[PDB]
Amino acid sequence: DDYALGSAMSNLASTVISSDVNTAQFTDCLLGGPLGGYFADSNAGWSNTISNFNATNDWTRVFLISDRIISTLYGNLSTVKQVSENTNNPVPYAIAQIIKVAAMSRVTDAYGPIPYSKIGQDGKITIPYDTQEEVYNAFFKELDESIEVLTENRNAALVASADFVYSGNVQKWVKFANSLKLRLAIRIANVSPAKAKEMAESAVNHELGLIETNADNATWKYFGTISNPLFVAVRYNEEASGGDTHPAADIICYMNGYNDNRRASYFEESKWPGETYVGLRRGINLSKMKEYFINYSRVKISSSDPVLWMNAAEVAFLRAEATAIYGFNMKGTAADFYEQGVRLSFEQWGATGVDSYLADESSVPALYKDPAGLNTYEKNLSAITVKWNEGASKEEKQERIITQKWIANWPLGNEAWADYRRTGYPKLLPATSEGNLSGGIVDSEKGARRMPYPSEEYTSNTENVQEAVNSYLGGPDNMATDVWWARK
Amino acid sequence: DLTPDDYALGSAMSNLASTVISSDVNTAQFTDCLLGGPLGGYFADSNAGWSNTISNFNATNDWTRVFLISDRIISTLYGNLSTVKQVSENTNNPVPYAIAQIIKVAAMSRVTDAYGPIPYSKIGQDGKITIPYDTQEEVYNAFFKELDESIEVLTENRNAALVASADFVYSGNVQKWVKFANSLKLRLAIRIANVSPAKAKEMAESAVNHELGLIETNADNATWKYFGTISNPLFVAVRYNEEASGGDTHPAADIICYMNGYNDNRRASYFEESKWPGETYVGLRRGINLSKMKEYFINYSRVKISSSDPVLWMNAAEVAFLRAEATAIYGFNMKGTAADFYEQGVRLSFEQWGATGVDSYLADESSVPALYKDPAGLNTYEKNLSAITVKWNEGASKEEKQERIITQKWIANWPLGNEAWADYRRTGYPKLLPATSEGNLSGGIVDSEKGARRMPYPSEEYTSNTENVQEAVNSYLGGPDNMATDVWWARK
Ligand SMILES: [Zn+2]
Ligand SMILES: [Zn+2]
Ligand SMILES: [Zn+2]
Ligand SMILES: [Zn+2]
Ligand SMILES: [Zn+2]
Ligand SMILES: [Zn+2]
Repeated sequence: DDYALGSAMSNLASTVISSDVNTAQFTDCLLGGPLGGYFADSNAGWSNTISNFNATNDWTRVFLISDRIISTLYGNLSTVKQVSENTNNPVPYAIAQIIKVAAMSRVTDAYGPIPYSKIGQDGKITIPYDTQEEVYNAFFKELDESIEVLTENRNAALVASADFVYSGNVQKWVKFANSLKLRLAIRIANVSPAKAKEMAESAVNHELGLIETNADNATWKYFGTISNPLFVAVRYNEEASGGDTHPAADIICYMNGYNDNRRASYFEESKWPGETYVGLRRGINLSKMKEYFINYSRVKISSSDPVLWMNAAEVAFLRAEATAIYGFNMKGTAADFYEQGVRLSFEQWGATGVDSYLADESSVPALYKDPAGLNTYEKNLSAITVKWNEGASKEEKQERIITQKWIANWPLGNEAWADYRRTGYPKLLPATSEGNLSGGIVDSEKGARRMPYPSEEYTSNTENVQEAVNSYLGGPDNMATDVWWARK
Repeated sequence: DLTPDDYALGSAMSNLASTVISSDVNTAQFTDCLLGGPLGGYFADSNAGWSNTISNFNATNDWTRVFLISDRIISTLYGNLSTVKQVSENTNNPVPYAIAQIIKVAAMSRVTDAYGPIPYSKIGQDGKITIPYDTQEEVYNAFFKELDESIEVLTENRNAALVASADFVYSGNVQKWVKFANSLKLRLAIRIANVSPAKAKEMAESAVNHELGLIETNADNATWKYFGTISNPLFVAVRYNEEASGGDTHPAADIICYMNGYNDNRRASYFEESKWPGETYVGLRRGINLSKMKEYFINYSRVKISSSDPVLWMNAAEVAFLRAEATAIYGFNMKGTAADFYEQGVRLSFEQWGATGVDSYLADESSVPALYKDPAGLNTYEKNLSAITVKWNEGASKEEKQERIITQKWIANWPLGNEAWADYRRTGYPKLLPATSEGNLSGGIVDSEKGARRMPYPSEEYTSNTENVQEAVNSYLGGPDNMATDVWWARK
């Protein structure tokens, strides 16, 4: 029962989704959530937001600049490394490296090229950037090292107090490492198919497997005495608006159309007459909605809830896409993996009626008729249905997999955003004409493709950030330019 | 445009399927109601008029010979294999024969598992067994070779299909057939894991490495969906003489004792309620004095079954439990963990039968199998059954882990008596009740605590194939031709 390792491990865990409310608000409530189609901003006082594409630097820089992310990560990695090397015990540092990848994947996925390999002990980013490809190559190398070490020490354990993800269970850490490896492999499957295949198939071939049961979901079980940060953030200003962040129209439209029994687990009911679940539209004129925010459905969440990093459902949907779209050898069939993912999701949230849900070949995502009468979407959403069809086209299979993966990944907005950019699925609603404050830079139908680099970097690391933009980014440093694995 | 081989194929494929568990009521009664069921701990005989049975260990030859002698099994199998082979070879389409060979292994594994050494490799086109026997080891080696051929061919042709009418197991879905072949390969690998560990490892690990995987979902369970117009044969057999006895076969005390003790929500799917006051589920004891029970059979719980039900060959739950044992007991590389596989098997089973409350069930570390207090007051078991509990314990001993896996696999394999019987003989689990003193009519040959270890060879073979069956007994069996001698994979 050591404070120093314990404190370090928790610090590392916090660099994924921070326990600091305002940091988590920025990374996941105001950025990930809306860009991934789960959340919608709901504070009339915000004249500049990420969702409206006119965000100021203090909103966009957080992943790359916040002390609670990179500086904290590398400072604490160094501590755990010392402990491992000075107690001749490689387990703690191997687990720390897995958390490193979980944290920094979100960072590169937000900006594209980033400092990574050249970040020294001190955690400073005043050094040359890596290409996003080099970053991903290092991720794979790092995960493989951790997997090898932990598998050699599969019967070892961390103390429970040093691990509120898995209570020091080394085998679950290996499963998460293989699972994360599969996520990142599929991430690069369009741009780097041979590498993706090798990493995807390697993950599934490992003797300890992936996250296959909800009992092994990667969630940070840190809260109860300390409040869940997402809880506090989305509940801010509750009395006036119902909350600073509401569930998005998109997710609720899909789930309403499918009569999805998971809705009761995701959302609180709206105050709009006749409509149990109503989401708030993203990329809208916020000032006009001041008086109406409070009527929409809200995020169902408790101050003691764990924070999700990755679930068993996603792993099934990854294997489904790996086989069906990319032709990788996943030791199974797409039809099985798709249904297993949906079943795992229903079970995760305690919803019943999955059989009828999986048999539904006629229900489609619902229209968005705005009960406030301000942001009604005049067109139809996708006609993609639930029931697996083996004879369907590749495009339909991919839309089917990603749509269900997306629903099942509530509320992992950053992951949903990455999948939306890689695949184009699910078919998210566009920003409105008034809500797109990009001055023409952002296409309302495509949304934000990345965050711009921090102004701090142009000031203090000028030559290096300019190299990244001129040599690695393949476009201007704005929200319209796609990242490497998303380039079409 | 339809040709003779289109028609020949449909009839042939259904014929082959019927050689696993027959659609003929009396054949199925013998193979699975009177033999498999009781010996596996699922079923119990319940006809006061039967003075000679397999469960009492004094069965006559007409009961014991059926697997090896019945025309509805071997003769039908090899006759129809020959037909499908011709179709494949003369239409340049290897899919039908590859599927047929999988069914062959499903059918004949039950036969060798019943007797030990059997005729196999030397059975010619005509389906006659008047030839030299194979050792059980040679039979299993051939099974693996045959499954591997089928898997290779079907995987090369994974997007091909049989017509639906030629396949009431999988409706011609080639990939499901591969999954069943890999699954059957894993079953047979684990079967031989005590006696042939190196071979078992190779076959088990090979099965799970295959690109199309195993049976993982209940939608892909191997069941023969042949009934509805034709009555399920198990339904008819267990319901025989219903008005007097409630049925010729009742659920066994063993299975109900375990499930009652665990408050198992699958009971409502397995059994009909008893007529005994205060006891919803009560099983009938196996290996008892039947004449004394004449007036009481009707009060026990019954097999819950319908005339249109498919007949089960293998389910997704078993595959999970096989992988659980492969990793935990035998140290094979199953690309996962025993804890996961055990829970997945139990979840698949609950889902298969529409039962809820699996989370609470899997969290139960205190409930134990119940005692057997016979409400008739004749065959009460005075001792305690095993104290094995449900909840997975990673720190438990190997022996406890194996008992835990096999016990849940066994419950989940209702009513695959022949498979349960094989697992009981290989592992000693679950801890089945012994025959009673009065119920053991073996004249001392069968140990009441161990039960029947095999069927004796047919008398027909001593008459018409004397030299060959004598060779099997003297050279291959390693013991006398009776119910006490263990088969090769069960030898300690
Ligand atoms: Zn470079
Ligand atoms: Zn399937
Ligand atoms: Zn034809
Ligand atoms: Zn005959
Ligand atoms: Zn699996
Ligand atoms: Zn697990």
